[PDB]
Amino acid sequence: GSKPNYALKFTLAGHTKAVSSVKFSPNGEWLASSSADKLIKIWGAYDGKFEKTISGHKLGISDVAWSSDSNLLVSASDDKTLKIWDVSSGKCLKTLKGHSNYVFCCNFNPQSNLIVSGSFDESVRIWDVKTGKCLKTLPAHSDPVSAVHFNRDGSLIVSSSYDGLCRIWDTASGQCLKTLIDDDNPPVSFVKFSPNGKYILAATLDNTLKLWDYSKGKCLKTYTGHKNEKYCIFANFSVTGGKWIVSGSEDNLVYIWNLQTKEIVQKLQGHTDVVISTACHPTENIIASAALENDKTIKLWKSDC
Ligand SMILES: COC(=O)NCCCCc1ncc(CO)[nH]1
Repeated sequence: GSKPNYALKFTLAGHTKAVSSVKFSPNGEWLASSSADKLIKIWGAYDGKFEKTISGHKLGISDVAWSSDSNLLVSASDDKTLKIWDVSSGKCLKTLKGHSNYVFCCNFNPQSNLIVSGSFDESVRIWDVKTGKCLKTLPAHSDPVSAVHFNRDGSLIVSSSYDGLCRIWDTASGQCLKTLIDDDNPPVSFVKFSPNGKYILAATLDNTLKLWDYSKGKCLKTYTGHKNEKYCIFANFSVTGGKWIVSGSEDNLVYIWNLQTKEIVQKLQGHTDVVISTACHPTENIIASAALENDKTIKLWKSDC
C-alpha cells in the first residue's frame, strides 16, 4: 500500500534510565537496546520477550551495534570505552581504550573486522575487532562526533558532528575524501549511508532531515514536520514494504515520510518522552522505537505495508 498502518504490538520495559539506541540483529531475531542505566538488554524482535541483560560498562551507554552475523555487539559508553560482547555467552570479549571523553556512536563494517567510534573528544577511531586495538585515530571534527557509519562495501566512513560538518573518510588510509556539509552549523546530529551507498541521510538540529547524493554533493530531498533541536535522533531507511524515512522526534512521536514525495505518511503515538532511536526490521514491516527517562520503554510497531 501507499501508506503504512504501523500499530503498537508490544511495550518492552526493563531499563531504569533513558534508552539511548535500539538495533535489530541482521538475522532479524533480536532487538538490542542500550541505556544511560549502563546495561544492554536483548529482546525477541517478534514477541518482544526479554532475553538477557549484558553488564560491564561502568557508566551510561549511548550506542550499540551488531556485527553482520548477529553474533557480536559493540557498545559506546560514557566510561570512554567501547566493549565488544559475545551475545550468546553475554561475555565482554574486548574493551577498546583510546578515547579521552565519552564514546557516543559505533558501528561494525560489513566485513565486521573493524569497528568505527565517534567521541566527545572530537575524534573518529577505527578498531581491529580481533585484537581490540586502535588501528587509526582521525582528527575528524572540532566538536563532539554525533554519528559514524560504514557504506555497503566498508571502503568509506561517514561522520557527523556538532561542528556542523558531515565528512566521508577512506577506511584503508583514514584520509578525508569529501566534506559534504560545510555549514558553520546547525549541528549535524546524525548521518548514515543509504543501503545502496549512493546517498547520505543527515539530520541537523533545525528540525531538518536531508537526503544527499554523496558523489554530486547535492541535497536531493528535505523532510520536515517533526521536532529535533536538542538530541542526536537516529533516522532509518525502511525498505521491507514502501520506501520510507523513519525518525523519532522531541514531541514524543515517531515520524514516517514517503522517501520520494517527502510527505508525512504516518506519526506513531504512544511514547511519553523524546523518541531518541528507531530501527527498521531487516525482513518484516516492524519498527522499534525507544524513549528518554520519563518513558524508558521500547515499542514494537507492525504494518501491513
Ligand atoms: C545529545 O546527546 C543525546 O542525544 N543523548 C541521547 C542518547 C544518545 C543517542 C544517540 N547515540 C548515537 C546517536 C546517533 O549516532 N544517537
